[PDB]
Amino acid sequence: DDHLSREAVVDRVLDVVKSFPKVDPSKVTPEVHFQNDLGLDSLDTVEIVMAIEEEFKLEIPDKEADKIDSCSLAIEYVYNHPMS
Amino acid sequence: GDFRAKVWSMTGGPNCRPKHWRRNTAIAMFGVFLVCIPIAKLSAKLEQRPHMPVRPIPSQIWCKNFGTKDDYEKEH
Amino acid sequence: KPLSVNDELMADTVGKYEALAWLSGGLGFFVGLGLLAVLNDKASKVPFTPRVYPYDNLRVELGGEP
Amino acid sequence: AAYFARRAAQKERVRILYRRALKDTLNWAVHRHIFYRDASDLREKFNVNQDVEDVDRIDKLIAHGEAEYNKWRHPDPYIVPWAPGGSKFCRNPTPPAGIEIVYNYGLED
Amino acid sequence: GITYKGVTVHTPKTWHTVTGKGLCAVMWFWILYRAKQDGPVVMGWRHPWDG
Amino acid sequence: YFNLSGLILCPVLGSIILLFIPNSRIRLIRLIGLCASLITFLYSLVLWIQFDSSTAKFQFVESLRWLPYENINFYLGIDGISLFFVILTTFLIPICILVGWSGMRSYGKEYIIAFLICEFLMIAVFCMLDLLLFYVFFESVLIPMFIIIGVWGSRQRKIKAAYQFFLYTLLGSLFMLLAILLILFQTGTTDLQILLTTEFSERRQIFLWIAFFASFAVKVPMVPVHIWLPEAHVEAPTAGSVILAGILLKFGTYGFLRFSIPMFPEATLCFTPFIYTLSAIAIIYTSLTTLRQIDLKKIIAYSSVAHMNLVTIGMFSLNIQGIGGSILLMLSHGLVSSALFLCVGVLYDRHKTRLVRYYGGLVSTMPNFSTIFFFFTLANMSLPGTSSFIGEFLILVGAFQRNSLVATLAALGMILGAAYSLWLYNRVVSGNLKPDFLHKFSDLNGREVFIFIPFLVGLVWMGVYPKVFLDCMHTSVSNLVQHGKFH
Amino acid sequence: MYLLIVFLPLLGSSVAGFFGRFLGSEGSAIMTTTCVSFSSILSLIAFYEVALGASACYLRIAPWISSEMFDASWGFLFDSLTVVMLIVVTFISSLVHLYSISYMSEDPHSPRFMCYLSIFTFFMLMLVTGDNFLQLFLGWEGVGLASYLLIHFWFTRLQADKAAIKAMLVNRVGDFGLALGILGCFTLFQTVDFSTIFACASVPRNSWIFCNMRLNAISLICILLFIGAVGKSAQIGLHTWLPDAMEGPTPVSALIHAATMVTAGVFMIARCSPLFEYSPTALIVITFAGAMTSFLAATTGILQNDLKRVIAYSTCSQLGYMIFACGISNYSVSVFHLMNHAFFKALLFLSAGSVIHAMSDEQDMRKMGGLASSFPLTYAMMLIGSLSLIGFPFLTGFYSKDVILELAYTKYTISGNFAFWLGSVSVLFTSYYSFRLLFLTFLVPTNSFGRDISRCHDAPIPMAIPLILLALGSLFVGYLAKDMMIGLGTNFWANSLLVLPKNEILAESEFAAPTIIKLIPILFSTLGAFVAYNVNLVADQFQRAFQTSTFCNRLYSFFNKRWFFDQVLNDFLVRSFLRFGYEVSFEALDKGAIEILGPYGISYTFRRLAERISQ
Amino acid sequence: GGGMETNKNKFIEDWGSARENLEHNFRWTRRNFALIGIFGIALPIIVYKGIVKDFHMQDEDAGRPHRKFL
Ligand SMILES: CCCCCCCCCCCCCCCCCC(=O)O[C@@H](COC(=O)CCCCCCCCCCCCCCC)COP(=O)(O)OCC[N+](C)(C)C
Ligand SMILES: CCCCCCCCCCCC(=O)SCCNC(=O)CCNC(=O)[C@H](O)C(C)(C)COP(=O)(O)O
Repeated sequence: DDHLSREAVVDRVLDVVKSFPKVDPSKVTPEVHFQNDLGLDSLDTVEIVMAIEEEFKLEIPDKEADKIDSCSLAIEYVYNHPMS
Repeated sequence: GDFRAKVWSMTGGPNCRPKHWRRNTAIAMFGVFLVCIPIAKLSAKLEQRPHMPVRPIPSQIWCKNFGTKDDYEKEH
Repeated sequence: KPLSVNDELMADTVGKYEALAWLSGGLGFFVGLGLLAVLNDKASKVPFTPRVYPYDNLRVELGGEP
Repeated sequence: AAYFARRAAQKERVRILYRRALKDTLNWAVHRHIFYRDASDLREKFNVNQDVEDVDRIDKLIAHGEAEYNKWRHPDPYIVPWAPGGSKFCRNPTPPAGIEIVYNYGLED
Repeated sequence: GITYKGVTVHTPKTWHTVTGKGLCAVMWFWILYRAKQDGPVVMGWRHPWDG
Repeated sequence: YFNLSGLILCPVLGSIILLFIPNSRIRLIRLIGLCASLITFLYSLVLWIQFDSSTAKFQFVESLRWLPYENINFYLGIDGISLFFVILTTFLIPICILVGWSGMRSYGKEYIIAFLICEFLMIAVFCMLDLLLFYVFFESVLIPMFIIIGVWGSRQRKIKAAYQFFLYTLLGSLFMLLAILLILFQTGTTDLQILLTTEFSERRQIFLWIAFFASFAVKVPMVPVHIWLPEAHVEAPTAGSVILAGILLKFGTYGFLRFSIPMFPEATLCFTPFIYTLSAIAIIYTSLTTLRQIDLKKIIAYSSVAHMNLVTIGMFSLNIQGIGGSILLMLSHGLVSSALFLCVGVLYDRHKTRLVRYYGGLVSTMPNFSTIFFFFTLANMSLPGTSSFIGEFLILVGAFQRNSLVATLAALGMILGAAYSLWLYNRVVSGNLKPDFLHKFSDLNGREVFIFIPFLVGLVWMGVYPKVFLDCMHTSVSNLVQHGKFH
Repeated sequence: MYLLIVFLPLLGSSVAGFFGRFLGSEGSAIMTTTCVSFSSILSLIAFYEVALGASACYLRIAPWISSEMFDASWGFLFDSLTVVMLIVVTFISSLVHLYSISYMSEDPHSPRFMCYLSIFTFFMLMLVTGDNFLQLFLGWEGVGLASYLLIHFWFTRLQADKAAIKAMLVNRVGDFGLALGILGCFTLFQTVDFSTIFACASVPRNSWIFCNMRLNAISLICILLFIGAVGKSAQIGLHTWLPDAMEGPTPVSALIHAATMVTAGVFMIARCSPLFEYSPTALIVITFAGAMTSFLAATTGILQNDLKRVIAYSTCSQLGYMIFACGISNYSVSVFHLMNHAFFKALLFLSAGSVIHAMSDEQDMRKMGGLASSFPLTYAMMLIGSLSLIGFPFLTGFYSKDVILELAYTKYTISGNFAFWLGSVSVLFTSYYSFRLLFLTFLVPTNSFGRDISRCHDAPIPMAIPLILLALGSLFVGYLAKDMMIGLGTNFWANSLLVLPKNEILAESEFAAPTIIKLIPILFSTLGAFVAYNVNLVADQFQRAFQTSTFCNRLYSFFNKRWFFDQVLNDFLVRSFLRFGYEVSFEALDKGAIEILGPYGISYTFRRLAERISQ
Repeated sequence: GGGMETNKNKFIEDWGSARENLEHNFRWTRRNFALIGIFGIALPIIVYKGIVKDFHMQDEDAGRPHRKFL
């Protein structure tokens, strides 16, 4: 009944992004850019955002779902949301 | 919230829990019991049973209108 | 943003007429099944004669003339 | 401006279409064991069309993709219960702030 | 409570499992016991005493 | 010995005493007005007690000469039909006085004086047994109501609404007065008991009946003339609407019961399909137009037209279920509708608005009001255990016996009546709050809680045991059912 | 002792709603639960005394409406039929009250919920124990008011308010039909009392003039009453309110819509049987409507994914079964199936609510799976309920549904064949979606989220005692009451139900038909279970057909969207009436047309006329 | 903000005023003429014929001649 701390969110989000086949889990900092630090396809960013969505059981409205292009933004969005 | 604690409602409001709900609960039973006595006494008086029961039923302890309307030809 | 004059009353994959056609087909299924039941004529295939009661089909006990 | 906006806007419409198609595909295939191949094929639909570079032919492809998705979409999608349009939405909402209640409103003199 | 990968599943208390198993066993035994008594009747193999 | 003289003189003394009191003494004016209204109400209640319910003759008759040859004179008397109307019109006045209790410092003595003159004029209307003087007090109500609408109106529209109401009432009144004059010249007198024993030639029944219908149908708005009621009703103070809907809408039906259904038994039968046609479409049209209204007081005002047109179906059925059950509906309507306008008046006094859009979520800030508002919502939608259902159902069984089709059409009235009645409650009470529009709230005070109490008690008492009211009328309504009949 | 049965829920509601601020969330629960439980035990003595002792009691308090002959007094009639409804309604109400103590443990406004439940129980008791047609109507409309109040118990939601208002509109059309029927009853017999009407229900053989038509007096009254029964029981004509009414709390679904207030129509038909028996034309309509409702609900409920909505269509199908069982003029079997269903459907709703509450209010079957090990008790309970519902042999649902089907077979008439066919196919469909609900929620590989599984807790004691009692009921009560209700020549009903000697086919239902007919429901249930298993547990998931076939997608939409009733009916009736309210009645009839010929539209020419007087 | 009076909105207030000032909004088009001549001139006639014929058929069933409802 208590919202999890930020570092607890960091653990789960970094685990989600680490558990991806195309990425290289050698260096995955919380401050990374999907299309600039990991070098991925444009589409697989959508898959990672989705997998984050069901992993925390929250529905991101489609408008700013694609705005999440960095691990930093994803953590902030899944933290400032109260119902998560 | 902060303002719903300043609103008086008969039901009690959200998450109502008075300090003495145990004592109030006991009183409410006794009040319901006291008002149920005249209803039971009234019911045992105005009730009619045209048919005698097959076996001795508990309602024969208080009710007395058993087999009374058998002469329906003189009803009003 | 002035409000609309009818601002007091406010299945997306179908239209009203297309869905009405679908409903009409669904109810025509029932109508056709009823017509088939009529065509079967189960009344003439009853395996027993109508039940006959004593004392002239219980005329007195059913409110008939004594 | 077209090289930065008229082309990049489609690069966002395609992301939106991919998201909606993936959610719909998960909705249709109830079991997780079956969703994997369906999603793989769904991305293979997009991954084969990456060879295009001229706007003269991509735009109608996006229009056709939206038309296709709009008719194979699930009639009853899945919504999180507390999300808008869900079942638990607005069940016991937090009361709005700034609302105050006054006492002794109507009192003579 | 057993954790496989982060997620944990709280083991149900003994009272719930015992009650569920008992009710299911009672249902099965009752079904078989009824099938023993009037099972032939519904199959049409034998009337109760009609014939 | 309580007679009709004292009941009528009490408002006279109340209005005279305040007439010569300095306006600086605001407290004394309110106390004396309220005391006079309460004394009149108790006088009416006592008059109920000593009311014989076995004779069709008019009771507590009083006479006062008007013309030198006693041709026309002040004949005051009550029967089983107009007794409850007198009780209601004396009971509603103290509530109206209590409505403007807080803001009375601005109205002054001319407010209570106007309401007491109103009570004086309405008591005599239900008690007059003379056709001409019934017209004199019938149209004497305009001046106090004209003053109430104009002087203490809400916006500048009060000039238009007062003009429209006054013009409609005048055009009905004089066309009725010509018929009254023709009756006086032919018969010789205007006494009701004499006019009920005089045979009218069949040709004169239609003309006189039409002329009487012209004035009465305006005050019981049928179809062509319910356009003055909404405007004049919305442009009225909170207590002003209670008088207009509580009593002023009961003149037309009472006029039909007293001077039309008996003086022309043959004409009434011929025009029965005409009344059924007008009332059936009025129930359908008005209960449907109510759905697309946005003003709080313009929705309930449209809930009265459907209810009052359901009454005229009952009266013209000419049986005990119909005529007898139509009286209970007006007593129920006089309490349910006037209580709803109190609920709207509660909302308007705090938040100076009436649009339903601004209101919502009051269930979380005004719970006592929501409980009281919901109860009168149930009564307005004809729920059993309420006084409206008894009248509504008795009218239906009284019209089905005469015409099954008109009882079917009138039965859709409760279908539509239950539609907007609950849909309004959902908008106003249930839902989420809107702090952008309005944010300060206050539930019912001591006055509002106490004011609604007699309405709550008097609505279920008539709804679960209407035998108290019914048994006082059957001797009087049965003699009304047959007048020309002798078999 | 019999007035206490009716008025204990009223007193409990009047205490918990007027003085709930002093009792809190616990005292308000205790008052209502204790009052309803005492009413339940009093109903148990009432069953031991009236139904088993064969001595009915008639109790009149005071006259309510006294016109010249429109007498509808405050009378209570306890006969064999009434007592069965008492021991069903009050027992289910007490169990739901006990269930809601733990269900509404975190909701803020628990006392008002219990007050609403108690007032609903009081209205249902007034309905069942009604001596007149008006007290019956009083309960018949109070039950609708209580359901409306309970459906939007969460007033903040918008869907709840829409569902509640739709339910009120449908019940209002039903009430209009019932009111017309009651008006017809008084016009013939000049009474509304049940005893006089049922005594004089055979003599009248005249014809009326109804709405420019010459019809039969009894047939018209029976049809009008059946209109009201359709309105309340969610039959073919008016049923869309029931699936939408699931927006309320789960205990509201379990009591308000499963056991009671949907069986109100069946109870009214069964009670008015001494009147419906003399209008053979109405029985055909009843049979057709029941068969259509059963088949339509069975077809609609096979593709729903919401856990609560699937069960609502099961309730609709069972009510259709009861309706055309009444249509074969066999009311004993109808009441037997009513009492049977009020056990294994209340159990189903309670177990589904126990699953939903523990799953963080997750209602979609696509997002639950593998809950059998986690929820042992509730899985077993839903297994028992589903097996009873499908009609597993030698179980509560087997002693009534099979009898109804074989009775429909032996009704050798045009109407009977249609009902038999639809009720036979509905068995297969019912088995299919019941087993799909069981499979998806409990036995398929897990499809839920990590958070829902982590926060799991089985039903505590207050939510388990009513479950266990309902399980024992759904196990044994059907067998126990099989002999007394649907036996041969049984006198349990006494004069409660009348079946004319001509239309009595109960004896031939047992030994006049091939044994294959008595085994059709079991074979169809097995086929449906096999189909559900082969489409859910193990399958290649050929859903690609739903993504490549245009007809398949539209066919899937047809069953999912309630046969396109809500969409079509809205656009063609509700929207049309909303336009009929403004665009004509308000826009043209009374807007300016009266004004232009009135006092100021053109009558203001006096300004252009008085000013000319200077000439 | 120490006032209970509503913060009225220009859009809502203007919309309500327009919806209440509809008296002066006729153009006397064919739609209004047809609408008032059908749903205000024909439906009352149909209903009146319905009640009159219902009375006539009630009269003929009892054998009594028709009543002159004029
Ligand atoms: C008239 C014949 C039929 C009678 C049917 C009665 C059915 C109940 C009718 C009234 C129900 C109340 C609905 C209107 C009020 C809506 C809810 C409300 O606000 O009421 C208050 C007051 O509580 C009540 O609802 C009291 C009314 C119901 C209890 C009294 C009923 C007594 C028994 C019914 C009548 C007895 C005879 C019935 C048979 C003729 C409860 O507030 P809370 O639950 O605490 O939550 C609100 C949030 N906040 C606190 C912040 C404001
Ligand atoms: C319910 C129905 C389910 C869905 C059914 C299928 C719906 C869609 C069917 C049609 C799909 C298509 O082929 S059309 C969608 C894609 N069409 C193309 O032509 C891709 C060309 N590439 C690009 O646009 C960019 O490179 C970009 C992709 C942004 C990568 O960003 P980067 O520049 O960084 O690499």
